Amino acid sequence: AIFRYVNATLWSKAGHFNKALSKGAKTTTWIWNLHASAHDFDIQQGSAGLIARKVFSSGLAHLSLVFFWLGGMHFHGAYLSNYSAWLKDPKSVAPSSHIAYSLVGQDILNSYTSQYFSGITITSGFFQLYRSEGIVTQSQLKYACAASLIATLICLSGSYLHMQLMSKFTSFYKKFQSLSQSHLIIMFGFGSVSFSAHQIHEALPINSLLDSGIWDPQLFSAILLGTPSAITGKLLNPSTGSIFLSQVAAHHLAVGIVFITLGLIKWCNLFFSRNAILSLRLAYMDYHAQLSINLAVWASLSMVAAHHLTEIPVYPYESTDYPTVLCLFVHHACLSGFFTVASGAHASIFVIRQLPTSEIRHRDPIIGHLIWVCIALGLHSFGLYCHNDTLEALGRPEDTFCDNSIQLKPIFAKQFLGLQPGIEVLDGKIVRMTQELGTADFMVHHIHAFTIHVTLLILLKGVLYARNSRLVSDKLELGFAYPCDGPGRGGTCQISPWDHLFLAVFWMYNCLSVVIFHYFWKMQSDVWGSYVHHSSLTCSHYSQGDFSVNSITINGWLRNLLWSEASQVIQSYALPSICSYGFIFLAAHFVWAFSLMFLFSGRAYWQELIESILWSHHKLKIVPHIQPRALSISQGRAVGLTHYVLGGIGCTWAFIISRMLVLTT
Amino acid sequence: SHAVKIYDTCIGCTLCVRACPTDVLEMVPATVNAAKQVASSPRVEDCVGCKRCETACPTDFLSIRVYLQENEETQYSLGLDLADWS
Amino acid sequence: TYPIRNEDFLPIWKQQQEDLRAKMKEYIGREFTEIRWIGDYDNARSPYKPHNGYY
Amino acid sequence: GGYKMSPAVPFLPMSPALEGIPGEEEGFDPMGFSLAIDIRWLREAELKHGRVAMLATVGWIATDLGLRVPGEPFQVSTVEAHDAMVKFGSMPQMLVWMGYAELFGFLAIVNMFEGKTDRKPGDFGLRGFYPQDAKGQYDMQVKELRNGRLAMLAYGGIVTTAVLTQEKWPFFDAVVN
Amino acid sequence: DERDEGLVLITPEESGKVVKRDVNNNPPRIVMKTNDWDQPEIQLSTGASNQINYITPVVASDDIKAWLSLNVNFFSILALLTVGGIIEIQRFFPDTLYW
Amino acid sequence: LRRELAIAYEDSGIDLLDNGKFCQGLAGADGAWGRYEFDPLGFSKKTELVPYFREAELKHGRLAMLAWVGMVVPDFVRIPGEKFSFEAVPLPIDGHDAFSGATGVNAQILFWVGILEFCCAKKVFEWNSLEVAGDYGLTKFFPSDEEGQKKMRTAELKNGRLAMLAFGGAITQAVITRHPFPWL
Ligand code: KC2
Ligand SMILES: CC1=C(C#C/C(C)=C/C=C/C(C)=C/C=C/C=C(C)/C=C/C=C(C)/C=C/[C@@]23O[C@]2(C)C[C@@H](O)CC3(C)C)C(C)(C)C[C@H](O)C1
Ligand SMILES: CC1=C(C#C/C(C)=C/C=C/C(C)=C/C=C/C=C(C)/C=C/C=C(C)/C=C/[C@@]23O[C@]2(C)C[C@@H](O)CC3(C)C)C(C)(C)C[C@H](O)C1
Ligand SMILES: CC1=C(C/C=C(\C)CCC[C@H](C)CCC[C@H](C)CCCC(C)C)C(=O)c2ccccc2C1=O
Ligand code: SF4
Ligand code: SF4
Repeated sequence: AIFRYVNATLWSKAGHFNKALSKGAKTTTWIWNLHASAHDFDIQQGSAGLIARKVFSSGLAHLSLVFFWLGGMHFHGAYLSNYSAWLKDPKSVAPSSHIAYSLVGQDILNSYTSQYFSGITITSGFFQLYRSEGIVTQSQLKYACAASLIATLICLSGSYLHMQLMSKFTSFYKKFQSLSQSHLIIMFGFGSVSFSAHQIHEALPINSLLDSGIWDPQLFSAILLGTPSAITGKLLNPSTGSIFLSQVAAHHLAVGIVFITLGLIKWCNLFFSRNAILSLRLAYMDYHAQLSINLAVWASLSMVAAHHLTEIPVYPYESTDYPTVLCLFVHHACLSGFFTVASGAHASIFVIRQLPTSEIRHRDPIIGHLIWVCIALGLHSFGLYCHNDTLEALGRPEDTFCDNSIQLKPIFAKQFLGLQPGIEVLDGKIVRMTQELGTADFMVHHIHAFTIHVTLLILLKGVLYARNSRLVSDKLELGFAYPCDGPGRGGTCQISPWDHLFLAVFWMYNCLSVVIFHYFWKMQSDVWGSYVHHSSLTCSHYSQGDFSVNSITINGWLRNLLWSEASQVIQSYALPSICSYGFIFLAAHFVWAFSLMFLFSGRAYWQELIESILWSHHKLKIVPHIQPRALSISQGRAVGLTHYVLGGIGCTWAFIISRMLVLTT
Repeated sequence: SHAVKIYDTCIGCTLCVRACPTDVLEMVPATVNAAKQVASSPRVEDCVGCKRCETACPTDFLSIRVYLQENEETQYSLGLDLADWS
Repeated sequence: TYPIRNEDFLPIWKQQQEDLRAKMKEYIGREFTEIRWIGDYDNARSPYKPHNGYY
Repeated sequence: GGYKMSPAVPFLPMSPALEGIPGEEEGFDPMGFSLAIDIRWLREAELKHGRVAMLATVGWIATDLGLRVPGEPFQVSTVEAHDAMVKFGSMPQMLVWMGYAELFGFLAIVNMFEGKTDRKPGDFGLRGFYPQDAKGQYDMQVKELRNGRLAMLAYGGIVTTAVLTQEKWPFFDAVVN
Repeated sequence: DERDEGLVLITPEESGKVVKRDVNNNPPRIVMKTNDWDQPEIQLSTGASNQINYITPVVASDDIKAWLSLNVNFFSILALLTVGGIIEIQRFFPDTLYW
Repeated sequence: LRRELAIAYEDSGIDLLDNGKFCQGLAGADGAWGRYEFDPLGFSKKTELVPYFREAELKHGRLAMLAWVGMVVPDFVRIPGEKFSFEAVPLPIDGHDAFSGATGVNAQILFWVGILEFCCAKKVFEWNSLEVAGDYGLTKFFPSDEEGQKKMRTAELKNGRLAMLAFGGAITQAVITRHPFPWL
C-alpha cells in the first residue's frame, strides 16, 4: 500500500536481490550468477511475504507479456496480412501475416501468396482461428488488437500494484480451497459457458454465411440449422472439412455445465475420499510442488492438444492447411516435453527444500524396476529395427519384422470412433483418413514408449535421490544445483538433480524428435495427399505410402525421411519462398555442432587459456578489473544443452516447414 | 588410498577439518604459525578424495593437498556400500 | 481405392446451403454485396444520416 | 466543523491535494485522482490538454469554415486532413517540432519535480497581458483552466459529431433521428 | 519524510488511546515495522480517512542516469546504434557499387 | 438527529464493535402496530456490512421506484419523437430491445449512470456508516425533528420495498401478457 519505497535507486545496483552478490563484480562469474539467480525468488533477500509478492507480480507481468504478443499477432493479421484474400478463397491463398524488408536483397524471402500480397507464409493457424471466431473484418481484428493491448496495460498495472498491495500479512495465495473453487467454477465453468454463448451468438451465423458463400455486411452485422442427427465427429462440414461449430458450441456449454457441477458438488462436500489425498494435500502446499504439478498437467494437456488438433478437425480449413496442422502438432509436442522435464526439475527442487513423500523410502525398487523396463524396452524395440537392418542387408527379407515377413500386429490398437468406411476430401485434398496400423506402427510406438520411460527414469532418479544416496549422504547439504561432490569415491560428477534434468532434457529432445519424425512421415505417407477419381478414389500421398515399407529399418528412416525429404530444404537457396529455411537449416547445424564444444570440454582448459590470453593484455596494460573467468561447470552444461537443443530443433523446424511449404505450393 | 599432505603454509583455521566428510583430519599443536596449530591427516585411509578440504583451504595455494591414487583404491576410499571388501 | 465417406450428404449439404442462400436473399430483398476488408459501413440502427450504405 | 466538503460534490470531502491551487473554488475530484497522482503532474497534464485542445478546436473550426492555406495539397476536408498531410509531409515535420518543444517541456517537468527550479506546473515563463496583482493572476489562471476545459469538451464534441454526421463545424443543419 | 508530515502516526501501543485528528482532519494512523526492506513500515487507518496516498513511484533523473550508465545499457545502446548505422549504410549504398 | 455529512464523516469507516441493536438500530424495522425485526437468515449479524446492506437496499428501492413509474408512464405518454412513438415501440417492455445497441439511446443512459456511480463509489465505500448510509445531502423537505426524520426514512424504505416487489411483479406480468399498464 505504501508506494514511496519503489524507487529507481536499486536499478543501478545490479545484484541487490542476492546477498551472495554483495561483493559486486570481482569476476565475470559474478555476472553469470546475477543472471542465473535473477528469478530465484526463494534464495533472495527478504521474507516469505516478499517471495509471494514477487511470484504473483511476476505471473501478472508475464500475463501482460503474453497479452502484448497476442495483440501484436492481431495487429499483424489486421494490417500486415492477406486475411481478406484467404477468407474469400482459403485454398488458393496461403496464410501470410508476415512481411520482410528489402534491405540486402532480403525481399527474396517474401513469396507469392496472392496477386497483391507477397510475404512469408505463417503456420500458426491464426487465420483459421479468426475464421472460427467469426472475425471477418479489419475493424474486428483492430478492436481485438486494442483489447489485447488494453489487457497488457491492465496486467502490467496489476503487477506493479500488487508488488506493494500485498503485505507480510497477505495470505490469499495460501487459500487453496478458495483458489481451486474459484478457478473451477468461474475461470473454467463460467468461462466455457460464456464462450459457448459467444460462439452461438457471433460465430455460428457468420460461419454459416461463410460456408454458404454469403459476404453481405448486413448479414455479418436458429442454432443447429444445418447439423444433421449424425454424431459429432462422424460427419465433417462438407464445405469446410471440420466439426460443426454448433457442435463445438454445444460442447463448450456442456463442459461449462460439467465444471460448474463438479465445483458445486465439491462445495457441498459430495466427494468423500478426502483421506486418500490428505497426505498429498499436507505435503504439496509448496511453490515448487504446485509448479511441478501444474507443469506436468499443462505438458500432458499440450500433448493431447497436439494429437487432437490434427486427428479431430475443428478449425475451418486447418485440416487441408497441411503446414498449419503439422506445425501446431510439432509445437505443442515440444512444449509438452519441455514442461514435463520442468515438472521433474521442480519436483526435485521441492524435495530438496521440503520433506518428501513416503514413496521415497523404497526408491531403490522403484528406480531398479524402471531401469529394467527401460533396458528391456530399448533392447526389444530398437533391436527389432537393428535386426531388420542386418537381415535386409544380408538379403533375407523373409527373416525381418514387417507386414510381408514376420509381422507384429498391434492387436490392442482398436477403433472407437466407429466411422463409416471411406475418407473425407475437400477440394483435391484428404481432410480426414483413417490411419492403418501395422508392424511399423507397433515398432515405432514401442520406440516411443522406450524413450518416454528413459526420460522418466532420469527425472525420477533425480527426484528420488535428491536428498541423499549411497554415494553421497549429504546431497541435501550440497543443495539443488551443484556440479559434483568431487573426484572422490570414484568421481561424483553430475549427481545433482540439476544435472539429472540436464540429461533428461537431452532424452526428452530425443523422444520428441522421434515423435515428430514419426508423425511427419506417417502423415505424409498414409494420410495427406491428393486423390484421383459410389465413387472410388486412388489416393496419391506426398511420400507415396513408403512409411509401411521403409520405416521398418533405420536405413529406411535415414534415406526415405531425412535424405529424401531434405531435398526441399537442401535445395532451397534459389527459391524465394524457402531460402531463409535453407539458411536456417545450415545455421542450426552450425549451432548444434557448436554446442558440442561446451558439452565435451571442461572448465580448467578454458580457465588456463584465459589466463594465458590475459598475460598479453596485462603486458600491454589492458587490465580488466572484472577478472575474466571460465564459465562455471553448471553454466557450461547449461549453455551446451541450450545450444544443442536449439540447433536440433532448428534443423527439424526448417526441414519440415520447407518440405510442407514446397509440397503444398 | 589417496594421499593427504599438509604443508607449513598452513595457518590453522580448521576449515579443512570442519569440511572433512569422513573425519580424516585433526588440528594438532604447532609453533609454525600464529594460530599455534596445524591440520594433520592421521586417518588418510578413510579419505574418499572429495577435495572439500582443498575447496575450504584459504591460503593462496592450498596448504592441504589430496593426491588421488586410482590404482590403490580401497573400499573406504571408494565409499562402497552394497559390497564389502572387509 | 478409397471411397469418399458420407457421399450421400454432399448433395444434401449443397441443397441446404442453396436453400439458406435463397432464404436470406429473400429476407434482405436485394442482391448480396461483397464485404470490403478495409471498408467502413454504417450501422443499420444508427440515428445519423448514412455516409456509406449500411450494407 | 468537520471535513471541508467539495463544492462540486457536497457529499464528499475536498481532496487536500487540490487546496491552494487555482481551480479549487470548484474542488471537483469525486474519483480521487488527486489522492493517487501528484497534483503537480495532474495540473501540468490538464493545462497541456487545455492549450492543445483550444488550438485544435480553433483549427478545426477554421478549416470547417474554410480558410485553407494556399496550395493544392490542402484542398481536403478537416476529417481527412490528418492522413492527407501525413502523406504530404507536413505532419512529420510538425511532429519533429512537437518533439523538440516536448523535450523542453519534459526537462521543465523533471526539474520542477526534483525541485531545482521553483516552477509552477504549467508555467513556462510567458508573461503577456498578465495582471500584476496576485488576485488578478489567480483569476487569469482560473480563466485559462476554464477555457481549456471548455475547449477539451468542445473538441471532443466537434470531432465526434463531424465524424458521425459528415457535416461542417456548426452541425446545425444536420439530421438526427 | 514530507509525505506524512502533519499526520498523527501512533505506535501500535497507543492505538485507541490517541484520538486527535490530523491536519487534514483524518484520524490517527497506526504505524508498524514489518522488517521488510521493500516496505519497512505499514500504516493502518483508525477510521475513514481523506489523505493522499501516491501510487506512482519515486524516480529520480540521477537514478535513471545511473541505470543507463550501467555497462549493459551503455554497451547495448552502443551496439544498437552501430547496427542501425550498418543497416542504414546498406540501405543507402546497396551492393557496394563504389568498390 | 441528522448532522451535516462533514461532521458525520468524522466517525466513519468499518466499525468493529457492535451496538447491540437489531441491525445496529437502523430505521426500517417497524411494524404497523409494533416492532417487526425481519431478518430470518440473519444477514444483519454482519454488523460491519450492515451499512453496506442499507445503502444497497436504498439504492434498489429508489431505482425500482423510478423503474415502476417508467413502466407505467410510457404507455400513457411518450417522448415527442418518431422512434419513441407507440407505432415504433408498443409497450415499455420493448424499450430495452428497441433502444439497445447502435442506436445509442440506452447507451447514453448507461454511460451517464456509470459516470454517476463512479463518482458516488467514494461515498459508497469509504464514507459509509450507520448514519450516512444512503445520505447524499439531498435533505430538502427533510423534517427538522428526530421523529419526523425517522418517519420519513421509514416511509422511504417502505415505499422503496413496495416498489421493489411491484417492479418485479409488473415486469413479469407485462412480459407474460403483452398488455398495457393494468398488468404492470
Ligand atoms: C412470520 C409469519 C408471517 C408470514 C408468513 C407473513 C406473510 C405475509 C404475506 C404473505 C402471505 C404478506 C403479503 C405479508 C404482508 C405484510 N406483513 Mg407479514 N407475515 C408474517 C409476519 C409478519 C409480522 C410480524 C409483521 C408482518 C407485517 C406485514 C406487512 C405490513 C407492513 C406495514 O405496513 O408496515 C405487510 C404488508 C408487519 C405489520 O405491521 O403488519 C400489519 C409486521 O409487523 N408480517 N405478510
Ligand atoms: C462542440 C460544439 C459547439 C461548441 C463549442 C464550444 C463551447 C467551443 C469552445 C471553444 C473554445 C473555448 C476555444 C478557445 C480557444 C482559445 C484559444 C485558441 C486561445 C489562444 C490563446 C493564445 C494563442 C494566447 C497566447 C498568449 O498567452 C500566451 C501563450 C503567453 C503570453 O504571451 C500572452 C499570449 C496572449 C500571447 C457548438 C458550435 C456550440 C455546437 C456544435 O454543434 C458542437
Ligand atoms: C423485460 C426484459 C428484461 C428484464 C428485466 C428485469 C429488469 C427484470 C426484473 C425482475 C425483478 C426485479 C424480479 C423480482 C422478483 C421478486 C420476487 C420473486 C419476490 C419474491 C418474494 C417472496 C416469495 C416472498 C416475500 C416475503 O416472504 C418475505 C421475504 C417476508 C414476508 O414478511 C413477506 C413476503 C411473504 C412478501 C431485460 C433482460 C432487461 C431485456 C429483455 O428484452 C427482457
Ligand atoms: C568454450 C567454453 C568456455 C569458454 C567460453 C567462454 C568464456 C564464453 C565467452 C563469453 C562471451 C564473452 C559472451 C558474449 C557473447 C558472444 C561473444 C556472442 C557472439 C555472437 C556472434 C553472433 C558474433 C568455458 O568456459 C567452458 C566452461 C565449462 C564447460 C565448457 C566450456 C566451454 O566450452
Ligand atoms: S589445511 Fe588449509 S584450512 Fe586446514 S588449517 Fe591449513 S590452511 Fe587452514
Ligand atoms: S578429500 Fe575429502 S575425505 Fe579426503 S581428507 Fe579431504 S575433505 Fe576429507
